[PDB]
Amino acid sequence: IQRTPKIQVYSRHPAENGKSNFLNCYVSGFHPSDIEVDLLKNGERIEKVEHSDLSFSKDWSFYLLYYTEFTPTEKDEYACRVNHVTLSQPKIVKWDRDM
Amino acid sequence: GGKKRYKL
Amino acid sequence: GSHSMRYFDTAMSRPGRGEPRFISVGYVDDTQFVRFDSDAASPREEPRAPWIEQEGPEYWDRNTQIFKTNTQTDRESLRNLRGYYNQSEAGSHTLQSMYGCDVGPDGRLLRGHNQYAYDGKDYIALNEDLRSWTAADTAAQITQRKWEAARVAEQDRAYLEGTCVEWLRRYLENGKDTLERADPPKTHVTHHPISDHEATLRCWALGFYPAEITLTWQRDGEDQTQDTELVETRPAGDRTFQKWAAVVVPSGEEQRYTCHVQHEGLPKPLTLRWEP
Repeated sequence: IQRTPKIQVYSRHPAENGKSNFLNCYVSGFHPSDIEVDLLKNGERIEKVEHSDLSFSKDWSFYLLYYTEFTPTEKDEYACRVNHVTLSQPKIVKWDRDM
Repeated sequence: GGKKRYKL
Repeated sequence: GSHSMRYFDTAMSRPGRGEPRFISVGYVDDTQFVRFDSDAASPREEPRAPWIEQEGPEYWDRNTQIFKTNTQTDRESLRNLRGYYNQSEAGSHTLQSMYGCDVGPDGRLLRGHNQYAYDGKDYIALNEDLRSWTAADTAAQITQRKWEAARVAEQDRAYLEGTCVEWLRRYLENGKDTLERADPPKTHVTHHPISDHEATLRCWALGFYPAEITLTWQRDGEDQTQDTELVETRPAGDRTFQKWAAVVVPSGEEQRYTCHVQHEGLPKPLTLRWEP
C-alpha cells in the first residue's frame, strides 16, 4: 500500500529575526520510503540541507527530518517542497513562525 | 548489538 | 518498565537500479545510536550517539558483519516474498524488520519484539511468549512453517532474553547522563485572533525528551478531544521534541480554556491558560 507524507516546517527554536536558528522539515507517515524534500528560501532551493537516517514508526510508516541553519528575517519566506509517489505534483508547505 | 536474522 | 532498544531495518528492491538497498538504524528509546547503509561507499555500522563511540574495534566489526549478512538475507527474502505473492520481478518492494527488547527499571526483560512488514503491511511476528508466531496471511504461513521447522523462535528468544537485554543495560550505563535524563517540556499558550468572533489558543511544549507526552485542552474542565487540533510530536534536532494542541474559541471566552501537559520529566502535570 501507499501512504502520503505528513509535512511540518518549523524552526528548532522560537524564531527571532536576525538570530541564527535551524529550519526543519519533518516528513512522516509515508510509505514507500522514496521521497524528495527541498527547503526553499524565497522560492529557491537551499543547497546545504542535511537529513536524519531513514527510520519508521510502529505502524511501519517512514519519517525523516531535513534541516538547515538559517537566520529568520521579516522579509524572507521559507518553505518545504515535498514529492512522493502519492502526490501528483510537489507539495509546498510555507514556514509559519507560529506553527 | 544487532542480530543476524533469518530468511522469510 | 522504562527502556527499550530497537533496530529498524528497511530493505527496498529497485529493479534496474542495482541490488535492494538495506538500511538499519538502532535506537535506545528515542535516541538513535547506530546506522548501517548498504549504499555507503564502504558500508559499516557507525556511531550516531556519543556514548556508543567508546565501544571497541571488535564491536564495530562484529556489527558491520551482522548487517552485511542481514543485507544479503533481506535480499533473499525479498526474492522469496515476490514468489509468495506471485509478483513480477519489475516492481519495487519493501521489507522492514523491527526487533529488540524492553526492560523494566530493574533492568529485567519486560518484553521482546521481532516482527516484519511487507510493502507496509504486517507480515509475521514473534508472539510475546517468544515461542510462537502470528502470520498475517498464507504467504506468511510459509515463513512460519520454515521458522518453526528450523526452531528459529528459540534463537530469537535466546537473543531477546540474554544478549539484547545485556546490551541495553550496558548502553543505559554508558549513556546514563542523557538516556536516563528526562527533559521536561517548556510550555506556553499563544493566542491568534481569527476574526472578531473567534481566536486560536495554541498550547506549546518544547525541548522535552523523551517524545512521549500528552497535551489536552479543556473548556470548563471538559476535554475538547474532537475540537482540538494536535500536531504529531516532531524532532527539534537537538535530541528533544516539540508538540502543540490548538483550539478555536469564541472571543472573550479564552479564560474558560485550560491546557494540561503530562510528561515524565514533570513532577506533576501542568495546567496553563492564555496569560494576555
